[PDB]
Amino acid sequence: QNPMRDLKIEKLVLNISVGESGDRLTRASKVLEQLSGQTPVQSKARYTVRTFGIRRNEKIAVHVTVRGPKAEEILERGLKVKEYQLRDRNFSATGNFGFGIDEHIDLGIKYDPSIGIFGMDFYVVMNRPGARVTRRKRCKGTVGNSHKTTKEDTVSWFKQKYDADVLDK
Amino acid sequence: SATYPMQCSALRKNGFVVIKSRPCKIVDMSTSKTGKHGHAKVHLVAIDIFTGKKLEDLSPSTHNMEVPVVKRNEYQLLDIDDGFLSLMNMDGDTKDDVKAPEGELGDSLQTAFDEGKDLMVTIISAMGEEAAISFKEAARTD
Amino acid sequence: QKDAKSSAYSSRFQTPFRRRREGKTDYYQRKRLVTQHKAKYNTPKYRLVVRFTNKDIICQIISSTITGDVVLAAAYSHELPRYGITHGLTNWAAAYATGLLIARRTLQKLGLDETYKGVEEVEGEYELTEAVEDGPRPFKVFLDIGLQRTTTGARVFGALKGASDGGLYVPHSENRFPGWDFETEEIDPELLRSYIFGGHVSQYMEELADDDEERFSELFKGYLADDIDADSLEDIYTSAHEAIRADPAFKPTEKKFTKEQYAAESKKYRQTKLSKEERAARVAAKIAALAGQQ
Amino acid sequence: GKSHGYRSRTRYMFQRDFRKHGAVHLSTYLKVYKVGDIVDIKANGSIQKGMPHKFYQGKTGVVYNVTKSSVGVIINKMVGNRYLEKRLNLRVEHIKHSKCRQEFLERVKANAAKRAEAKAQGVAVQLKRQPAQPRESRIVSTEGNVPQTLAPVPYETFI
Amino acid sequence: VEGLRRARYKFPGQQKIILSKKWGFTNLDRPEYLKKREAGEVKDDGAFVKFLSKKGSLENNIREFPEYFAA
RNA sequence: AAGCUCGUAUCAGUUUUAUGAGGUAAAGCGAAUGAUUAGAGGUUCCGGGGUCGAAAUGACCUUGACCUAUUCUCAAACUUUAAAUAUGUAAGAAGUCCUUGUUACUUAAUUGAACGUGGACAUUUGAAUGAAGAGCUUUUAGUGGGCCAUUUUUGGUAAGCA
RNA sequence: GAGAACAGAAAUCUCCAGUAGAACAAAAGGGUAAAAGCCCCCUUGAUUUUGAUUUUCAGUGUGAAUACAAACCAUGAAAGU
RNA sequence: GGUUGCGGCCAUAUCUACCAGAAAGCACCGUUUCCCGUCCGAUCAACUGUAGUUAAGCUGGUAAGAGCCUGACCGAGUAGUGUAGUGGGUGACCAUACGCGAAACUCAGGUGCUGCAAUCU
RNA sequence: GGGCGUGUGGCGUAGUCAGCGCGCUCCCUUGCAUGGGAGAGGUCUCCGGUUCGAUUCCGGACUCGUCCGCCA
Repeated sequence: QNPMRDLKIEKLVLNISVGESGDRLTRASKVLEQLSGQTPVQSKARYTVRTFGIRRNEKIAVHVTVRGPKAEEILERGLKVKEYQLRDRNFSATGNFGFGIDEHIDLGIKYDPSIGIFGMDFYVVMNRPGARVTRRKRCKGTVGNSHKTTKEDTVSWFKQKYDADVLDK
Repeated sequence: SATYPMQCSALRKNGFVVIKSRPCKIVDMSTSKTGKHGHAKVHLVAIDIFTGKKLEDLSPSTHNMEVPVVKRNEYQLLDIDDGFLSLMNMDGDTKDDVKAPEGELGDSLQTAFDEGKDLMVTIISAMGEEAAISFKEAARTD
Repeated sequence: QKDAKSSAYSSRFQTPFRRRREGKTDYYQRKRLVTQHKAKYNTPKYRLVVRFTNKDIICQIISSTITGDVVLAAAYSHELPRYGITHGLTNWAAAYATGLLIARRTLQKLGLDETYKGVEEVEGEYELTEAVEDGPRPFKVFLDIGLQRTTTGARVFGALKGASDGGLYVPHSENRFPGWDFETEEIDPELLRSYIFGGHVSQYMEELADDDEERFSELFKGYLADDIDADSLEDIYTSAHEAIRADPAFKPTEKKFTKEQYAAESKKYRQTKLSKEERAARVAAKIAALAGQQ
Repeated sequence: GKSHGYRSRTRYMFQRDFRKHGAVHLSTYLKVYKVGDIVDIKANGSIQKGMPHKFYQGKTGVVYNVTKSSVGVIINKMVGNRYLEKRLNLRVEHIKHSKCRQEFLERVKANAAKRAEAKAQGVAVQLKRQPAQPRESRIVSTEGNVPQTLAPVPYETFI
Repeated sequence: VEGLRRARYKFPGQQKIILSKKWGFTNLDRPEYLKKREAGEVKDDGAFVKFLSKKGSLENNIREFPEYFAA
């Protein structure tokens, strides 16, 4: 039935794609670092694209992963930025959900003229207890079908907790 | 090695050859049969890259001719003083050993450096002697 | 509709080995362990297999035959109450005591125990069981840590240290023991001795009992139930060590029942297969049910 | 030009097989070879070290040397109009014991057992093998087996 | 038969015109296909026909081919 | 050609028995790779053409893709499978079994490895057939343009062609 | 395949399926999934001394390769390599 | 007979969708002082066995299940092939004699066995 | 019949796995002479493959210009 079927936030990953290396990248990394409380990780570019102007391996994006109640707090701040309204398209078939926001001023960092303005992508990964079965090195296994997270369960949880409503489209 | 052998028929136009111990660049190749029974002979007309003289040699087609190694290298000017260019390599290396060009290329380069363009110089190496052939201007990264 | 596998896929699929499918054996490591120099013809190669489950430490001495692996002697951590260790059956010192127990047990049953007494007075120094002259060589054994991560401070090396001080000749270097400084390539013996005698749990016991008492009631509850304070665990480790060096003889349990007595209940509880005739009756009833126009 | 390399024409010979690729099982490493054993040679394409040449695939030889990870085997190779002796150093993944030899040794020990038990009576042991003799007289009955008459069948298209 | 006989002139070698014992482009005989199609165990496709087998899952065998199980 | 050491064998362009190895012939494509014919059912934030539509991530047909279940035909440089003919080894005395000597090798260890001492097993001594002697050595001639037939097969329209 | 501001066919992040349909310097064919692939750490065994063996083969040479012996090293917890 | 540790053969063991699991054991699970490693104690490291749970992993069962395995006088002595003829046929090719002998297909059955040590109502 | 070279904005062409100059069209500046800056302009002959990426590396095809096609 429901002894330990309770959904929880596995992680919150915050992604910023400035698109080109240098001073921006450092400013976006500083914004991510002060928001998370952790140092962020920059991610290299896989392939050279001319139209974007990117080449291989210049650390073109910066992202951070936060777990636990701190991640829950930043998700609360993101949802009150989004006014607790999310599209049905935002949720995925696996049960994970994300949204994208513009500027950290709405998050309330306040503005420095040097640092500029950078928007963010918030993504929440949802799992039940017992997810260690896939992650552990010894006796790695696949999770059973009933215990899997799904879109209907995650939208029901998102309606019940955070007292939010989903948009029909 | 500095130079490597090749066959006359393996040679073709706009390639480098050694004629009378000079690095030369071919402008003309022509093969004519020696006798009806015999093999064709290759007549080669080439221009020395450094001096501009016209040198020709005819050989059997199966004969092997000497071929130099020619490297073209890209540098930025620093100064033109006393007829010796001072150049600057990528990673910041600097050479002053190159003598300035003495012709209309040298005159145009001198006027361009006097009126202050950023000049991109192509210098070639072949068989231990060094010279500058052409210059452009950097359209970006001003 | 999405998670569908074709018959061509399931026909061309090659399964791995069963232990690899279960995720319990690294066969790349197993080949390098159990193979022998062929000029040593039928000489067995012996593995100290150390495995860590929750609530247990498993130590075995295992050689390999074609029909299967063969165990000389095994020593678990749940028989440490016989030697006086009741709490912390998976800590680093429990791994040490289990290694010491399996070492003393193997040298006793091989008869190599009156010689090669091992490290009687333990101090935390790094040394190996050297060969005594004009006599038999010490028993040589190699670790099998399995899929477990090699890490400076891991308790597979505590099991190694216990087995090495028990008199086994196990080849090892000292750079994975706790107390190994990385920048100065030397081993600190007093921290390793503190870990052998349980210093890392007793120091935590003190530094948590002085300030946070609800945690001191949540964990270490059995220590208060058996009135074990912080300093006495050192001497109960010492008494456990001398009890092991007294008798590792391994009296087994009395099993409370018989094999067929357990088998009767478990055979009653296990589910059985459906035979061909009743399967045919089942599918005939199904045809008469849904396809029989309800 | 022509091409005769060391592993020329070895495509299907050194393919692995269907659905038994991957690492090799531990019985080949746990098997024990002694000097004088008779072994079959079949190369394993997964192991590139200690490989035999393509001539010796499916050849049977005698162990003369045992080293750390390999075995020295003696083969007789027909060169011209005589056989030459060839010594091969092969890793143990490419060899296995010949089963005909152990069958013959089983025949030797059972044969010695028969001779030993029948020596106590002297009953003309007759220890040599004999081939398939012609089958002797018998009487076949028609009780429930009356003969059925058959005839050739006429021609039809059958398409 | 006359169409195939006219077509045979365009080919080298020798060809035969044989009236087959099968039903159409299938591989069963005429009475075999008749006694199969009187039951519902055949079901038409675009030009060909799919047949029932005693193997497989009963749910799929009942969503397809309903008239044979309507016994 | 000269022989030499021996006297029925440490033989055999052969079969049987036991045991290997192979990827050709065949077969297969509702099996992988690749080629390929025809409809059927679906997918359009997810195609293109028309017609109806103010327009519409509109509609209705049609045509293309992709998927699903089928269907017709193929492969020297494709393959799950897989012959026939050829092909390796064994069918003992230089063997088997029992006991215990050597070592500087090897083992935790007289543990094992190799070579041994002493003892037991003989004419059905280890399948068939035949043996015309078996084994060994030296020296030297001529030759080093070939061609034809059956079967397999390559290039070529083919050839008394290559 | 399903998602996430700018961001779309292709920028970065997340999950699921995925027997290799990728990659392994190059031609092609084999081989490889807790790897032989990708990333990281430490190194120089790409060292010394002469023998034996396999392929081509006259059982000559050359090239390439295989398994050891005697040293001296690298790496790892170690077996080993 | 169940479970664990180490295995052998490496799908009769895999895959898809459901159902069940007494006891014990595994497992998920609680914690960050210490060793250690991460952007992130998620993995890894360490501590407790305490706060809990069979929901998942795992094991077993079910399915005219996919796959895989075995057998057949099922196809079929068919295809192919060794040997032979002053056999047929213009040829292409094909019969016969003495021999060897497939694959697809069809049908029937099956869906892990087992070694060492420990432990269990 | 065979072999070689050839195609890049109007032209000259260069090239790393599309640049200038002179043309064109505007604007600005200053003669004796000018010069500068903007733009519009290139499926790199075409089509594929390879490669992160191809003017560049390869294959095939088209056009054009050459050179051989001899002894009897």
